[PDB]
Amino acid sequence: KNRAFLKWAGGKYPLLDDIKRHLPKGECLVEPFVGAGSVFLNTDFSRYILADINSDLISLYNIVKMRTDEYVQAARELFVPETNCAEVYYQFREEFNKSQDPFRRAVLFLYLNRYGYNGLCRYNLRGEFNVPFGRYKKPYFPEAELYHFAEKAQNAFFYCESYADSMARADDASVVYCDPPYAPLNSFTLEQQAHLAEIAEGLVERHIPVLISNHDTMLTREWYQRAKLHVVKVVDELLALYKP
Amino acid sequence: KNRAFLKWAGGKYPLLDDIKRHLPKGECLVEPFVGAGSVFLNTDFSRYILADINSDLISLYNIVKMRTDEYVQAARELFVPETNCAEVYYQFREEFNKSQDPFRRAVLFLYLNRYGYNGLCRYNLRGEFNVPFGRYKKPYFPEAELYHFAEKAQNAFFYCESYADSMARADDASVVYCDPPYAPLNSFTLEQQAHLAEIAEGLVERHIPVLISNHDTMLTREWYQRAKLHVVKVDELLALYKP
Amino acid sequence: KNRAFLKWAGGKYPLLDDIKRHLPKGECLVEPFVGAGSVFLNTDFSRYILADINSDLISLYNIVKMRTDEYVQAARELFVPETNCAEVYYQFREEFNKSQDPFRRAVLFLYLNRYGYNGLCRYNLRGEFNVPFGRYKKPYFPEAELYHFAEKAQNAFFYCESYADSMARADDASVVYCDPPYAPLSFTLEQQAHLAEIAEGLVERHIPVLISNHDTMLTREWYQRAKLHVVKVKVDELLALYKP
Ligand SMILES: Nc1ncnc2c1ncn2[C@@H]1O[C@H](CSCC[C@H](N)C(=O)O)[C@@H](O)[C@H]1O
Ligand SMILES: Nc1ncnc2c1ncn2[C@@H]1O[C@H](CSCC[C@H](N)C(=O)O)[C@@H](O)[C@H]1O
Ligand SMILES: Nc1ncnc2c1ncn2[C@@H]1O[C@H](CSCC[C@H](N)C(=O)O)[C@@H](O)[C@H]1O
Repeated sequence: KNRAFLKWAGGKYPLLDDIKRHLPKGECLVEPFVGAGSVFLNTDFSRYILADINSDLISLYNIVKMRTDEYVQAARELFVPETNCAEVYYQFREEFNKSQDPFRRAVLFLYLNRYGYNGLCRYNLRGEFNVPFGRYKKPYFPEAELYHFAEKAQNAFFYCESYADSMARADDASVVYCDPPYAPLNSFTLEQQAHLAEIAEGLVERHIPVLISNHDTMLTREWYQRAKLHVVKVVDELLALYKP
Repeated sequence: KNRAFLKWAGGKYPLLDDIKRHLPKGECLVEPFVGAGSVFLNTDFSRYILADINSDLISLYNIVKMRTDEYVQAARELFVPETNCAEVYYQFREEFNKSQDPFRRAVLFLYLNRYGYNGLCRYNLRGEFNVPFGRYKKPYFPEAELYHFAEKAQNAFFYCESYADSMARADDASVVYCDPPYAPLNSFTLEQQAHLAEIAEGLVERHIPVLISNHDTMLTREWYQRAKLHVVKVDELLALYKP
Repeated sequence: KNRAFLKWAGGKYPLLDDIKRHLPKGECLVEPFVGAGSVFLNTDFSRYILADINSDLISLYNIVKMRTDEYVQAARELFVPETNCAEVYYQFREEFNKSQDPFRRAVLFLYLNRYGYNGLCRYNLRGEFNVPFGRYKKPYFPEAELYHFAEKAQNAFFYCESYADSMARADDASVVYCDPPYAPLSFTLEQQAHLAEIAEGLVERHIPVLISNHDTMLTREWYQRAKLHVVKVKVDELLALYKP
């Protein structure tokens, strides 16, 4: 099994097997909430459409696709012992928030993800990345995974848009996997969660298959009441499959 | 220990021994929050006055008291195995929300109680019953429990009304047992939690005993400060107002 | 190892070994958030400035310091078995709340602190003390501890004032220890950050400061200019040293 090069909350690595079991075949996989890309990186679709609301993420991805070697050589130079400290971290974090260059931004982004508190990605109300230092053993520079993602990106387009736009690019030959921010037990609202299910209803009536993952709750069974439901163990994870 | 025909969040099943230990005796038991009825179903008072804000609940109870066999027969049909899928569950939920007939509504309500997610009873802002499909393997039709509930209902009056009005019907022959929605750690507010205690204080002075049951917290010991308190095993508390 | 005569939420008795290890040396110790006084009672500074927002508390401490025998004598009357019941508890609480007499108030206040639900000190919107009866076995009367407190108070001033005013009293020969009300898992987030900003001002004038709090994202954020140490035992605690 291939690992993602970012640490990402909701990273769906711990349950590929369950997803792969239930995820139908097609020519093209559309992921409206790509995040770290673990589904993408452990399937064999002919092509991929991959999207996210997070503009820094998509921009990193385009860079990794188109400037692989340039990027990896630059990003390795921050994974040295001199940098594992609060003083350097806040220095890098301020550079990132002030920089207007996409490439240097993306070099810093990977450092921020591997050196900051729990690999979180967060922003204050001014749009500034605002995760503090994570105080870590020795962070792993993920070279192998970066090369694996670049190689694999040659069959993908990445877009920065909301789930309703990227789900509209799906067609007769596509499959759609949705992994939205989890339901509760700013950000992503209950209206959108219900909207997501509705869009999925539209796609299955057009013979496009859709699979959604989420927690198992009263609200998730309400929204996905038209899918086939599968419960999965670890609270409980739900998989909702709309097969035409 | 006799069981309730309804699954009901709350439900005093594992507290029964302690409640009965402290619950004084008399002609008549008033329960302003009857819910599923476990205290009713497990005591031997000569008479009961039973009340709840929930009018689907109370209307069901009046039907089970007045038209028992008719009710059992029509409810049992909803439990054949053809009804145990999502399409049917949603169709029945919709049928229930559109119906204006109390008797049909009471039949459908038992289905939804026993087929819906965790046995919840919840309504959206438009007033529609909104609990989703529970996907249980084989729900139990509670036929013995229904007949038991109806035999006992013959000495009971049921009212759909808020706690102050049901608590006013108590007299010197009554005992009053309160099982309000739990204190925390359009729902039932803190103003209402304190109002309940204050109504109790009034009753114990007219010589009518009251037992109230709740979580054990800083706020509940404050509200119930003028009662004898018993702790029980989050902890439970029983507030007893003895004349 | 000396105990505080008051039961006090977030009392620092369990954490003393960690605090002494990290707490620098000097002539004076300023506590902006003294509460029950554990650090005061278990250190050896030549003098002390001790402050809190709670005016019942500071008033009490001036009375224990200045009228010791008379206080211990009268407080003692209240710890008999006739007083360990609800009816009397509620009667005293009302007396406390109605009283205009600092001495009598200080006397009821210890009784309330020890017969009260969890040793809490809380007030309603009307400013009345509102903790209910705590149904305890038999409460310890804190005799020896009172005397230790008064003896040790001879080298202390007490002020009822907010943390920014007490911290302004520190000088070159001072060391500051802050134990603010805890961060989340009433003292506002803006106040939390202000405290760290004042600590930065102080370190810059060559005055050490040490802060105690939960280990969380926010505390790491606020204390980002301090050498951090993580303490074990329940959610995990942080100690933030600002050294010259
Ligand atoms: N309205 C929206 N439209 C598209 N993406 C959104 C969105 N709101 C939040 N997101 C994104 O949805 C993602 C959810 S986390 C998904 C993780 C992914 N399955 C993996 O394997 O790593 C986040 O990246 C977040 O940025
Ligand atoms: N204002 C009110 N007056 C009378 N009954 C009420 C009421 N509010 C709620 N109820 C009813 O009180 C009952 C609660 S029964 C269970 C109580 C339990 N301690 C818990 O919180 O889970 C239900 O029947 C509910 O419908
Ligand atoms: N704005 C403020 N300024 C100073 N003190 C404050 C404050 N707000 C709250 N406090 C106080 O800060 C205290 C935190 S508890 C401190 C406990 C103490 N370290 C011990 O060993 O017992 C509380 O007593 C509370 O009254």
